[PDB]
Amino acid sequence: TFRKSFDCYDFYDRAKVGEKCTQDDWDLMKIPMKAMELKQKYGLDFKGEFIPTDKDMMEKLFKAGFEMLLECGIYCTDTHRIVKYTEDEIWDAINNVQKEFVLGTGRDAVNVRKRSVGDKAKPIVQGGPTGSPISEDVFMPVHMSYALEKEVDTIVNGVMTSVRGKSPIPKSPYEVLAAKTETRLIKNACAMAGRPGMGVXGPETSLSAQGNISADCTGGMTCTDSHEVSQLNELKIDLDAISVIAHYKGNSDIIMDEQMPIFGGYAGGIEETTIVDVATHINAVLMSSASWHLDGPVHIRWGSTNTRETLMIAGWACATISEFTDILSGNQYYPCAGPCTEMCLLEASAQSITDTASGREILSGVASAKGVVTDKTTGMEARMMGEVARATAGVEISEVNVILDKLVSLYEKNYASAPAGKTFQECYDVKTVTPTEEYMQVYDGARKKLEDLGLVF
Amino acid sequence: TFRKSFDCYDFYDRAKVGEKCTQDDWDLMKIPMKAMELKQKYGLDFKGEFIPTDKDMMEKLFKAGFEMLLECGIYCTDTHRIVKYTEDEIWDAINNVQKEFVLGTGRDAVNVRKRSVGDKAKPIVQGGPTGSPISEDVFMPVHMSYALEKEVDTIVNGVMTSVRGKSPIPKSPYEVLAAKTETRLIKNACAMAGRPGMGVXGPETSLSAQGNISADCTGGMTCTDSHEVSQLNELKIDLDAISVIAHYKGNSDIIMDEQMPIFGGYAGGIEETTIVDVATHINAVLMSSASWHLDGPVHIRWGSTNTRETLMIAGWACATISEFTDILSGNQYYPCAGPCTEMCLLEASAQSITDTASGREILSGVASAKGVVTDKTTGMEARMMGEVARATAGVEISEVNVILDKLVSLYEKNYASAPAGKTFQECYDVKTVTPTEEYMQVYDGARKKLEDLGLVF
Amino acid sequence: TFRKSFDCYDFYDRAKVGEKCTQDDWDLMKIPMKAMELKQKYGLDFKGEFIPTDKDMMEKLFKAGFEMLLECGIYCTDTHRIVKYTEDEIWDAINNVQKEFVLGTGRDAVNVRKRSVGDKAKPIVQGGPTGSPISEDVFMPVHMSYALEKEVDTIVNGVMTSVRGKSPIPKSPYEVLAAKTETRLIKNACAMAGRPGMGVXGPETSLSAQGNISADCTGGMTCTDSHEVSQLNELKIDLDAISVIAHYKGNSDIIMDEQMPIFGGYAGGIEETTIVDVATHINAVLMSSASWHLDGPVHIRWGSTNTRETLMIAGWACATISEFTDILSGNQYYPCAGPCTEMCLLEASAQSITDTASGREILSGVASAKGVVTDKTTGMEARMMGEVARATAGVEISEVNVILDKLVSLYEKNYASAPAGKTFQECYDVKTVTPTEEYMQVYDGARKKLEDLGLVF
Amino acid sequence: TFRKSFDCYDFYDRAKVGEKCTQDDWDLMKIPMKAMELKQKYGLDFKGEFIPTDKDMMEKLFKAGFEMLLECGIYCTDTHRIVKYTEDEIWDAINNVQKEFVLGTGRDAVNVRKRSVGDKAKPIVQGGPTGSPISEDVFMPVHMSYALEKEVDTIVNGVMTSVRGKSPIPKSPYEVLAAKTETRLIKNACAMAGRPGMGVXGPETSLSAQGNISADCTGGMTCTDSHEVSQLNELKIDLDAISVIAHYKGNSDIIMDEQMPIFGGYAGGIEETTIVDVATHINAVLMSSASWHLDGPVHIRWGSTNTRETLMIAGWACATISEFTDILSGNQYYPCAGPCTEMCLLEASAQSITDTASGREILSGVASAKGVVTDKTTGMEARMMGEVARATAGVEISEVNVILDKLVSLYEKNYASAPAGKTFQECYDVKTVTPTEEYMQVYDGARKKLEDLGLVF
Repeated sequence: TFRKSFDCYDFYDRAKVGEKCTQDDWDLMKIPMKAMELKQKYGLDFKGEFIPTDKDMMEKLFKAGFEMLLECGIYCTDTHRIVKYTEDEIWDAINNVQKEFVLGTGRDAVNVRKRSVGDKAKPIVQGGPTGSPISEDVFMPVHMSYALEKEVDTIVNGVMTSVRGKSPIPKSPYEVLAAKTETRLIKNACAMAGRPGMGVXGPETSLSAQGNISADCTGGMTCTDSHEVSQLNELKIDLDAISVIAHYKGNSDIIMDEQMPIFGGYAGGIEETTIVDVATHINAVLMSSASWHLDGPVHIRWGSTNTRETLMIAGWACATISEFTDILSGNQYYPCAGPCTEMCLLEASAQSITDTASGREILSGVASAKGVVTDKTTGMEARMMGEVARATAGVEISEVNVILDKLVSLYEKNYASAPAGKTFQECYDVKTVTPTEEYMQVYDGARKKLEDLGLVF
Repeated sequence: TFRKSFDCYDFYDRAKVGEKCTQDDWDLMKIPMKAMELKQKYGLDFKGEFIPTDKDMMEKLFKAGFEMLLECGIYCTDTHRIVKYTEDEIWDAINNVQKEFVLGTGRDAVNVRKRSVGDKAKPIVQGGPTGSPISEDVFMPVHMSYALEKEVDTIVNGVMTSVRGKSPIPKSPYEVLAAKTETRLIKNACAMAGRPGMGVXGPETSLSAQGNISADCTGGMTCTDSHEVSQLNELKIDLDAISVIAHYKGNSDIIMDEQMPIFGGYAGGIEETTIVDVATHINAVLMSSASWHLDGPVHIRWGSTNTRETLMIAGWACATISEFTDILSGNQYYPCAGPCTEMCLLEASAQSITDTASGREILSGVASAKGVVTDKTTGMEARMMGEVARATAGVEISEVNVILDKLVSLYEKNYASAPAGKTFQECYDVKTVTPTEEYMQVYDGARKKLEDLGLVF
Repeated sequence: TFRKSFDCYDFYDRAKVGEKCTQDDWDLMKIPMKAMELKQKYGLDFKGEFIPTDKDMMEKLFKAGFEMLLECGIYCTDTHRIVKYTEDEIWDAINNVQKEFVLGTGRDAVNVRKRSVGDKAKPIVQGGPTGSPISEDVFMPVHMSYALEKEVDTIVNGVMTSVRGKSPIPKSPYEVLAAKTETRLIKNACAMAGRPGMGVXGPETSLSAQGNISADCTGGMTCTDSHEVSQLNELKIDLDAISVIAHYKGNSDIIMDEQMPIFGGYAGGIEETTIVDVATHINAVLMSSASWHLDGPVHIRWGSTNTRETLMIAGWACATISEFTDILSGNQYYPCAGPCTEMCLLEASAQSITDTASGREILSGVASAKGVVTDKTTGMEARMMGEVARATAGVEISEVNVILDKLVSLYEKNYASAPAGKTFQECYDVKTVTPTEEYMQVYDGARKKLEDLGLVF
Repeated sequence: TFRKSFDCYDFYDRAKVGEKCTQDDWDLMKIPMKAMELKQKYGLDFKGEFIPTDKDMMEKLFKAGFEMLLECGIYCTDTHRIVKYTEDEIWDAINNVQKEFVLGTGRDAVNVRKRSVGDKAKPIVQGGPTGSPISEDVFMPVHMSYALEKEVDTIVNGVMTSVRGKSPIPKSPYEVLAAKTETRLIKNACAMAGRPGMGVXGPETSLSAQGNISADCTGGMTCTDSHEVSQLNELKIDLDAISVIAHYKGNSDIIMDEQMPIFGGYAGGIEETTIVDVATHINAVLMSSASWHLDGPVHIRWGSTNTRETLMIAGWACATISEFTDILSGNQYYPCAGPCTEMCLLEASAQSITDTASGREILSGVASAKGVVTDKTTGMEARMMGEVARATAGVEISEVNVILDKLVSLYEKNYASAPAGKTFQECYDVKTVTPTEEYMQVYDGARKKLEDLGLVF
């Protein structure tokens, strides 16, 4: 049996005396070799499906992911050493995951419970800038655009480009100020939308351990909000994250561990990246004591989470995790196109269909324009994400796979020419925080195309 | 109909003017006569089963238990009088029991909901010294050994052998100090294990009404913890308990009423003691306004809760209570053997199998070495209790009865020679609060034997 | 030096092994002998003064009181043993008393700070039934009559004659219910008077340790209220009080220790009883860890606190305690006459003059009709107590002594024929909680007599 | 006038673009040159006095300290640049300092208000290990030894040598665990001593910014506790401190800025080091937004705060700060000798006399054995610190200077041979947390010598 249930403290201990290894040995050899080995040994073949319907193949994928984590371990970037788990330690973690939890408070609180593949229940809609840069002068209005949408259940924080007119440079007092201020302003925005108790997910503006740790404060982040800790790529972590985890645990905070496996990255192709994805979903409840895990497979070239390959990775990973474990999870949205464009809405829709049908409990979006363009995220994208989730819930998986193939085909040949879209200030009337007629028309056009494909709103 | 829903105040009123009766008339005549009468009148025969599969027999057991309570009433030790209920008052209590509740707070909170016989859902694991005496200098470390186990959901408090180097003598200021300190230290231990919000069950160190009433305090016991009130043997109570109940109710505290029927005691044998057990489960929601009831059938000679007879009593009582009522319940663990011994683990395992399959919502253990030897309780026993519960959940009852017969046979001939075991300090590295390799090996050996019997972990 | 600062735990320890002694040996020998000895050794002679102006005599009184406590110790009624203090332990207590504190919360909170003899500052007016029996159906209205008076700062709780129509018998669940309910109802009354945050003093209805300990609860007593612990007569205590003290300390509650020395009692006459009074003021901060001490010298025959002798005892004790220590204190009011009578108002006035001029920080009244007649206490008596305190503040002590001699002479010959007065229901319009014109006229008459004596309102 | 009131954010801004300078240029040239220049320009000469009685000389010292800060600025170790203030910015800070504040909560809270030189009021006694290393297994008992002393008002935290048996290595998860655990355990200790609401000062175990920032937590440090930020030597700071300050401000925490100028250090001698001391008291309310400032002049060779030179530095700095500003301050205790030795008590006594008479509002001690020997700190040293403060309060300054000269002469020739003393476990009965008779005898001996010098307890 195991000595003790594994935690961040054991990780630190092992990271100091583990097997020495260069990062190149890890990225260019250990990880790709094992993923390649497991794919062939288990004969993994997704056969073009977005959501699996072959339980035998799913079970092999689960075993592959488990074995990947067990045999490789986790690389610590600060110590350049590898942390290894034992089989019994991994099972202790999987066998004792958080079953459910509540986000938010008061009338605005919501229950997060497990969803199965093709579940009739709708997933939780976590809407917001999704970590995208937002100008200080419109920080509240932008977030209000999500709180004002009944489709949205919780908020995923945007990043403050400045606080008191200064950049929140990591390890500067401005980073601490931004960490506390970010959620204080967002909850104020939610209150103005008549939903003071909405839960949030962050902290996003802070990047250092000290910055993230300062986020819990009166009026700001509290235990009923999702606290983010980020895993690196692939099966890798830094010590800052380990200390942040200790802090979240010590405050009884709901913990959201996230990992964004890269298709075409160190692991390799579709099946290989999915093996890694399953492994990181498991690592979330082991290393990070996560309450839930946020996925986000991204295309090495396009940098989007809704390409045919990344949707397949997410669909298989979640369906498998949902089938063999009780791990609560979600997926994050990175469309190529910007706001107020049909492509952006269709891209997010394809992912919402995939995430909903595959069994995700939480949908966290939408970081339009790949989340790197200031102010290019609005509540309209989250509204579509939510409506599509409602439409997808309960639909037969065979039908979903057909719809996805047709939908993805509508935009997968335009990644290089994805429309830049508009900023919040351009497609919304900032003063009243309402979308322009132009955006409403674009929304209708996209919705119509989805209906023609078979979706019933 | 009834005049008003029955409560502790009505009990006091009736206890002052009820039928006068000596305790011997109650213990040596009224109770044994009625149990004997009801067993024969309803033709109760468990036929060697640990968990019943005959609903007709179960219904007769329920009727017998109901009639036992209705015809006998409850003996008040302080007034030497009998309190009688009416049929309508008993039904009002049974028809309005607490459906579910939450224990603990923050990320560490857990939901307690009803479980049926053979339920696929796992019961709540309440781990701790289980009222056993613990040395002051290791009070926190010992409890930490349970909080560090992911298998454990809530903590059941141990007893402080001293506070500030003095015995917590009943009705002395030290008892009050211990009552408040006990949970304050335990929650501090839980915080050190990264689970600040774990719920607890107590107060254990205090024995008087004034001591128990002082336990609710800042940093200590709160409404999200289970508050203990103890019934006496059999169908008996003291006025101190009645005042404690009034206090718990007045603070909106979750109330845990407990009763430990004695096999071979005043009621008689197996079926007779089970009739009493059903009667006390019902009395819990009537006299104590209980949120849930904790059982604990004990062998008059061995003083253990896992003998063949006591397991049968618990299994039948719970299966029956689960079938005909919505009363939430749990069972407490008293193995003969001490920590770091295979017998202790096997004894607790047999009870975990019985409790899980019979429908218990909460498992409260483990008071190793019969809970009377200082420091002889560790988190390892709770880990086994939890793993076995997971393995038992969902298993066919016919298979469970077969496994139990084989398992109990492995130790039921060694009660008189049960190994004393070791103290926490002997089988754990106190500084890091981790089990020794010796204990881990013992654990593996016991687990292996359970697997050979058919359990799948 | 001392081993450790003395507390209730040390008291318990010593009470179990102290010198064995019968209560008669204590009451009829040890106490009277020492008081007699110290009076003569220090040549104490108050020469008819109510408030001392001779600092030399005051210093001797302080030394006498200190020596009384040091040489006699405290008799424990439950163990029939004597607890002895060392000189260094007593000084450690006196040298570290609470300097000030806040009662109540929000806008209604008040600061309690030290007052000197003849201080210009007005003492805190704690008004209420002062432990007198109040009918359940008018419990809130009666207390509202005090909260509605701007003269009143905090409330001193009355006793519920019944709760849910039943007597709060000690050690019954009704006592617990009354302990919590008492303050919950009183604070509700204060809220109806537009002062939700008024602090209170109790618990009064409960008599047992378990009853008093149950009083701290949501909506009821909290740390910003004065928590009562009662010393016995004379230099005596029971173990119940010791456990209650441990509870108050463990909850960070403001503690009010009280003692009511009896003139003509076991100690003897005026100077003798004052020596005991000084000794019990000191014992309050030693044995009870008191935040403040409530006095209440009472006449062995008349049972009142405003006789010439009892006023002199209180005046000298407080002036002396104020001069040589920083101990915060108050005095309680027990007039012979009942409500709506001129005598009652004049009796309370004489005590308010004495308490204010002698340096009391808190005035706790008024228990009209000696506090033993149901519903015979109203806010009008507290209004007079407050107005008189304002008028007395800052007045030259020589003038105060003259006024007191004249005032006490107006009623000291009518103790045996003191008017019974009226109940709240008779001298107030219960529906609007306002005094009758009859009472207002009586009040005016009494006020006029006080003005003729020299008081300026 | 100034652009805006100066804060940590402005500091960061200026530290990035300030004048480049090596640390040697700062320590070996800029600082010593300016201190030397100002000493001569203002003709500072303390003439052997511990506490000044020459207001003209004090005013020149204040001007010197102000000019030192204005002309030199503050060196930032991370950017190797100098931050400069304007005269108007410094005055804005001095003219708007915190007037008073409350530490702790409930009955145990205490008010911190300004004290003048020779003030009759006693300073606040902050007792504890004073940052000294304490073994994990006695962490609570050791702190309880201070809470049990009525002389102690608040607690100054010790350092955990281990948490869960592991060293709290900076930037490891163990540091975060220790930061939260430290105060949680200490407040638990205070609760066991019957003072749950005692305020504390920390966090001490954590050294990194992330570690210190994690200290605010439920059950741990809160806004009513003093939050420590440390200045470097001399007129120097690191960016970690700047971020910690932003965090404390963002949580509305009471901030305690500390600086320990070194006699014989970079500034030079007595007057030179005092000029720096005044400058850092001022910098506290400017750079750190301090609520109060903790001083601690230390001897470059002896490493103690109670040498003749360091006592003079503290006395003059505080008397001057008290005379010309409303800045609240305290001093920290580092005796050469260890616990249970007469020298340790006499050393701490000399500092308590100096601090009390010079006007300090808070006394923070005692870090016996120079605070570097595990477990060598006990509540007995804090008791002496408190008793001596009481004895010193109100004494004529001329008399104090005479007493100090005689007292310091009793040990200043034995620094090299200062007795090592004993650990808590050796001079206390750990189980009951009470001093041994041996320690009590040592205490009496030291007290007797102080009385012979003129102190009246």
